Amino acid sequence: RNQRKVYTGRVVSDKMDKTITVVVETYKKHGLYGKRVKYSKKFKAHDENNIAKTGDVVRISETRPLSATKHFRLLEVVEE
Amino acid sequence: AVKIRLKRMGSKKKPFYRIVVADSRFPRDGRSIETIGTYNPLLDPVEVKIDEEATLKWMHNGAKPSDTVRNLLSREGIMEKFHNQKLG
Amino acid sequence: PNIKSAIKRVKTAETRNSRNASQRSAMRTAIKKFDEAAANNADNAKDLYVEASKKLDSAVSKGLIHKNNAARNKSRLAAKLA
Amino acid sequence: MIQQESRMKVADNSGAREVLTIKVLGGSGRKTANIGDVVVCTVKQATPGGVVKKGEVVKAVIVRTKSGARRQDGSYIKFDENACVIIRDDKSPRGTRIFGPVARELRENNFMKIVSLAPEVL
RNA sequence: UAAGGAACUCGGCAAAAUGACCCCGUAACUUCGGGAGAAGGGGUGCUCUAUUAGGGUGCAAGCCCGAGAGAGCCGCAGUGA
RNA sequence: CGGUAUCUAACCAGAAAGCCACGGCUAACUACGUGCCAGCAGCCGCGGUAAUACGUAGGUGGCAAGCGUUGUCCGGAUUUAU
RNA sequence: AAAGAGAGUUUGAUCCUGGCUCAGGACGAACGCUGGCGGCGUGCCUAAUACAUGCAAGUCGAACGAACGGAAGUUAGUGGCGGACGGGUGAGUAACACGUGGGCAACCUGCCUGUAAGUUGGGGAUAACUCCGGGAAACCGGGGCUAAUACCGAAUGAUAGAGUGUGGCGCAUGCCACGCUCUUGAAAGAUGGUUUCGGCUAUCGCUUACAGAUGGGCCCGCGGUGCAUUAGCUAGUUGGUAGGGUAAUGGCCUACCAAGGCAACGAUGCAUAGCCGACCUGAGAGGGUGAUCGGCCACACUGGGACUGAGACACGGCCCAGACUCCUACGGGAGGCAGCAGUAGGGAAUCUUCCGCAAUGGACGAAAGUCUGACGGAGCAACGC
Ligand SMILES: [Mg+2]
Ligand SMILES: [Mg+2]
Ligand SMILES: [Mg+2]
Ligand SMILES: [Mg+2]
Ligand SMILES: [Mg+2]
Ligand SMILES: [Mg+2]
Ligand SMILES: [Mg+2]
Ligand SMILES: [Mg+2]
Ligand SMILES: [Mg+2]
Ligand SMILES: [Mg+2]
Ligand SMILES: [Mg+2]
Ligand SMILES: [Mg+2]
Ligand SMILES: [Mg+2]
Ligand SMILES: [Mg+2]
Ligand SMILES: [Mg+2]
Ligand SMILES: [Mg+2]
Ligand SMILES: [Mg+2]
Ligand SMILES: [Mg+2]
Ligand SMILES: [Mg+2]
Ligand SMILES: [Mg+2]
Ligand SMILES: [Mg+2]
Ligand SMILES: [Mg+2]
Ligand SMILES: [Mg+2]
Ligand SMILES: [Mg+2]
Ligand SMILES: [Mg+2]
Ligand SMILES: [Mg+2]
Ligand SMILES: [Mg+2]
Ligand SMILES: [Mg+2]
Ligand SMILES: [Mg+2]
Ligand SMILES: [Mg+2]
Ligand SMILES: [Mg+2]
Ligand SMILES: [Mg+2]
Ligand SMILES: [Mg+2]
Ligand SMILES: [Mg+2]
Ligand SMILES: [Mg+2]
Ligand SMILES: [Mg+2]
Ligand SMILES: [Mg+2]
Ligand SMILES: [Mg+2]
Ligand SMILES: [Mg+2]
Ligand SMILES: [Mg+2]
Ligand SMILES: [Mg+2]
Ligand SMILES: [Mg+2]
Ligand SMILES: [Mg+2]
Ligand SMILES: [Mg+2]
Ligand SMILES: [Mg+2]
Ligand SMILES: [Mg+2]
Ligand SMILES: [Mg+2]
Ligand SMILES: [Mg+2]
Ligand SMILES: [Mg+2]
Ligand SMILES: [Mg+2]
Ligand SMILES: [Mg+2]
Ligand SMILES: [Mg+2]
Ligand SMILES: [Mg+2]
Ligand SMILES: [Mg+2]
Ligand SMILES: [Mg+2]
Ligand SMILES: [Mg+2]
Ligand SMILES: [Mg+2]
Ligand SMILES: [Mg+2]
Ligand SMILES: [Mg+2]
Ligand SMILES: [Mg+2]
Ligand SMILES: [Mg+2]
Ligand SMILES: [Mg+2]
Ligand SMILES: [Mg+2]
Ligand SMILES: [Mg+2]
Ligand SMILES: [Mg+2]
Ligand SMILES: [Mg+2]
Ligand SMILES: [Mg+2]
Ligand SMILES: [Mg+2]
Ligand SMILES: [Mg+2]
Ligand SMILES: [Mg+2]
Ligand SMILES: [Mg+2]
Ligand SMILES: [Mg+2]
Ligand SMILES: [Mg+2]
Ligand SMILES: [Mg+2]
Ligand SMILES: [Mg+2]
Repeated sequence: RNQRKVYTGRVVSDKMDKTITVVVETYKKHGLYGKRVKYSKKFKAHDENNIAKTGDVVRISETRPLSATKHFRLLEVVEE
Repeated sequence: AVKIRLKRMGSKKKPFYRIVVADSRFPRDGRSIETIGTYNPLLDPVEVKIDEEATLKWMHNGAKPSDTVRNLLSREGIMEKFHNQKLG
Repeated sequence: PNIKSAIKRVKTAETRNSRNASQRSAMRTAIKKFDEAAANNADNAKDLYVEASKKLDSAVSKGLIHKNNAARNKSRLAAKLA
Repeated sequence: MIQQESRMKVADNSGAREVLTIKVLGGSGRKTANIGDVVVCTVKQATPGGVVKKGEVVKAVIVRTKSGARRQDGSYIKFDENACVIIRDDKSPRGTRIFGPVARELRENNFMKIVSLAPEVL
C-alpha cells in the first residue's frame, strides 16, 4: 500500500472548530551563498475531538481535501 | 488506439525511419510511448533492428502494426511467435 | 455553417435535443412527486420509489445520464423513504 | 416646437452627444422649428475622440420631436424625445450611422442620404 | 396648463422643486473637534405562516410591546391626506 | 520530384574579385592638392601655405563571394567582489 | 581532467583610487559597395491591424425508398463514424500555468486487445416523394404516402440499489473476497456456405460485465521578477452542522451557527511576462534570451451562454449583444486567413495566388477507393554554416 506524507510541527491556534494550525519549521540553504536559513509555513490539520491545545507538538498526515484549506489530519500529540 | 508505426527523420531525400509506439492522434514526429527499432530503406538490402520482446509485449495489449511495419515484422519473423503464443 | 457536413450536424442535433429534453423532464417529475410524498409519509411513498428507480436506470440504457449519477440518486432517495 | 435655448440629443455617429440651438433659420421673426427644419446650434457635450468637438458652432436638421407632424390624410406621429442630425453645407450628414426611427417628412424635404441610412422611416 | 426650460430681469425677485422613518455609502481641506443630514442611492401598502422568535407585567389567569423572513394580493401611485 | 542526382566524349585560359585600413591602441608609408577652410574621429586628438591622421594616386596589410557601419547581449569589468 | 593576456586617458614629472573608451564572440538582423557555383538549413521580431480570390474535412449502396441499361452492371437524401485530430498565434496570465516529485481507500475513458453471458418477441411514426400556401432572396408553413442498424414498449439477464451473514484486512474517513433475501436495468441486422425449406454456420456488427493498454480530471512539497516614494487585506471570507450538485473530494452551491483566515519568512496593490527542454557568452561560478525543433498551457473579430457527444462551453458548429464590411423589392438577410498562398497598411525589415498523394502518418470503408495547403517536393532572397 502506497503511503502518504507525514510532517511534524507545533500548534499555533485553536480558535476554530475541529481544526488546528500547525507551523512546520524547516531548513534550506541559500541559492548563491550557501547558508542554511529558517523557513516556516503553517498548515491546517483536522482535530477530530479538539484534543490538541495551543503550543503542543503534534504529527499530521496528508489526506484528501477536507475543506477549502484543510488537507492534513492530526495523527499524534507528542508533547504538551 | 495505440499502434506501432514509422517515424520519418533524416535529411532531404535521405529518409531514415525509427519504429515507435504511439497513439494515432499524436503528430507523426511528436509524442510517442517508446521506441523499438529503426529502418533504413536506402540500403539496397534493407536492414532493420527490432526488440522482438517489447513488440510481442505490446501486441498483447492492443497494438496493431501498420502496412509497412507488418511486412517488416513478418520478414524478420515474429508474427509467427504472435501466432503461436496466441493459441498456446 | 459553410461546410456541407456542418449543416447536417446543426439540424440533427436539434432532433437529439428534442428527444433528450422530453424524457429528461419525465425523470425529474417522478423524483418531484416522491420527495413530497416522503414528507407526507403516505402509503404511496413506498411504490413511488419503484418507477423512479425504473426511470433513473432506464436513462442509463438510453445513454443520457452517467451510471454513477443513476446509482447515486437511487441511494440518496432510499434514505428519505423512512 | 423647438426654439432658441432648446437642447436636443443628436442621433448620428459624429462626436457630438447633446446640442443647444442658437437660431431657427428661415425668416426674420421666426420663433419655432419642427421636423425637417435646419437649425444653427452649438455642441454642449461630446464623446472623447470624436470628429466634432465641444463648443463648436454647427448646423443640423431636426429628425424627430415630441410634437410631431400631421399628414394630409388626417394622421399624426409623435416620438418620445427631440433628436437631431448634424449635416454639412449641403444636405449630407457628417456621420456614418443614424440611430432610432426617423420621420417620413424628411423625404419630402430632399434629405435622401439620411433617409437611406436610417434604420426605420416611420 | 401643450412644446421649450432662465431665452425674463439690475438680480432665478416670486413661484416650482427637496422634506418622515430604516439601511448602504460619502470628497478637498482641517485648528484633528469637524466638513456631514456632504454628495449619491435603496426600502415602506394589505393577507397568511402567527396570541412568531423574543421581551415588560402577574402566583396563575391573562394584558401590553413586535424584528427578521418567506409565500402571495391590489392599484397610475403604498411616510397614497 | 524527374531525365533530377550521377557518368564519359570533345573544345575553350578562355565568361568568373571585391571590401576595409596604413599616427598610437593595431599588421601595414611615400608623393601631390588644400591651408583652423574643406574636412576626419571609438579614445588620445589631427587640420592656422613641407599633413605617414583631411581628398586623390602609387605601394602595402587584413579577409574574400565578400567586406564595412548601425542596433542588441556576454566578456574584458575584481566596475555589486559566494 | 580542466584551468583566467591587456591598452589609451587626470600631472611639469610620480604612485594610488576612480570613471570613460578600445581590441573578442553571437544575431530570425537592417543599411552601404560588390557579387560565380553546389550541399544543408532559415525567412512579418512592428498592427492578436483590415482582408479581395482560390484550396485547407470528409466518408460509407455490404444499414434504408432513384437515373443510364430488355430489367444485367455504375452515380443525390435519412442513418453511422469522423469534424475535440492534424495546422496557426503569444494577446491574456505572477498562478498548481510550468519544471521536478508524489497522492487519489475521492475519479472518468469511444476506437484497440483478452475473457464470460446472450443477440428473443412487438408497436407507432417521419424525411425523401407528391400537391397547396407565404416571401425579392435567404428560406418558412399546411394536407397525403413510405423504409431502415432511425425511435418507443415487452420476456429474460446485474459485483446498479436496499437489507444482511461470514471471513482476511488497512492509513482516520474505510478496503478485498464469498454467500442469502428483495427491487430495477439490454440489444440490429447486413454480406455469404451448406441444407431442405426445418435449421445450422463464416465474417462484420449489437447489448451487459470484468481485466489490460491509452488519453484525461482533482489535490499536494519544492523551484524560477521589479517597486515599501505600495502597510494592512478579506466577508462565502475562515471553520462547523444538514442538504443540493459533479465522473470524483471540496464553500463548488445553499440554510443555520460561531468569528475567524492571511501578512515584515513581504499579504495587498501597481508594472512587466506564456513556462520548460534548450540558445549566446563566460576559465568557472554566473549574466542575458526563450525565434526555428520537441513537451505543456491559453486564445480563435470583442463579451456572455448552452446543446449534441466517450471527449467541447468547440479555429473553417449554434444562440444573444457590440463594432465593421456587403446584398436588399425597406419587410429583412450574409460574414470572420492568429489554415496554405496572396492583397493593402505599419515598418529599417522578411518569400510562390506552384506540383503530388509516389513515401510516412491521419478520417471513412469489409476492400478497391475517396478526402488530406498534414506531409513529401519545386520556386524567390549571399540570411547563416
Ligand atoms: Mg530497395
Ligand atoms: Mg424495459
Ligand atoms: Mg407648461
Ligand atoms: Mg410637460
Ligand atoms: Mg431640463
Ligand atoms: Mg443656468
Ligand atoms: Mg434681455
Ligand atoms: Mg447687469
Ligand atoms: Mg426665493
Ligand atoms: Mg411567542
Ligand atoms: Mg404624506
Ligand atoms: Mg539526358
Ligand atoms: Mg566519368
Ligand atoms: Mg585546353
Ligand atoms: Mg604598428
Ligand atoms: Mg602638403
Ligand atoms: Mg588613423
Ligand atoms: Mg589620408
Ligand atoms: Mg590606392
Ligand atoms: Mg590587396
Ligand atoms: Mg566560404
Ligand atoms: Mg556581416
Ligand atoms: Mg555594434
Ligand atoms: Mg563580473
Ligand atoms: Mg598632460
Ligand atoms: Mg581603470
Ligand atoms: Mg575571449
Ligand atoms: Mg570586434
Ligand atoms: Mg550576380
Ligand atoms: Mg545587388
Ligand atoms: Mg507576430
Ligand atoms: Mg483582437
Ligand atoms: Mg472568401
Ligand atoms: Mg486538394
Ligand atoms: Mg443496395
Ligand atoms: Mg459495413
Ligand atoms: Mg449519397
Ligand atoms: Mg491543437
Ligand atoms: Mg501572452
Ligand atoms: Mg512560443
Ligand atoms: Mg506531474
Ligand atoms: Mg407506420
Ligand atoms: Mg410535410
Ligand atoms: Mg404528415
Ligand atoms: Mg431482469
Ligand atoms: Mg428488463
Ligand atoms: Mg461496443
Ligand atoms: Mg492533450
Ligand atoms: Mg477538486
Ligand atoms: Mg509557487
Ligand atoms: Mg457535506
Ligand atoms: Mg471559495
Ligand atoms: Mg501579489
Ligand atoms: Mg570573467
Ligand atoms: Mg551555465
Ligand atoms: Mg513566427
Ligand atoms: Mg484580426
Ligand atoms: Mg452529453
Ligand atoms: Mg465561444
Ligand atoms: Mg471546429
Ligand atoms: Mg479551449
Ligand atoms: Mg483544432
Ligand atoms: Mg478561418
Ligand atoms: Mg451578424
Ligand atoms: Mg497567411
Ligand atoms: Mg508591405
Ligand atoms: Mg512602408
Ligand atoms: Mg498519401
Ligand atoms: Mg496511406
Ligand atoms: Mg476498420
Ligand atoms: Mg476537398
Ligand atoms: Mg495540393
Ligand atoms: Mg513542407
Ligand atoms: Mg546561397
Ligand atoms: Mg547585403
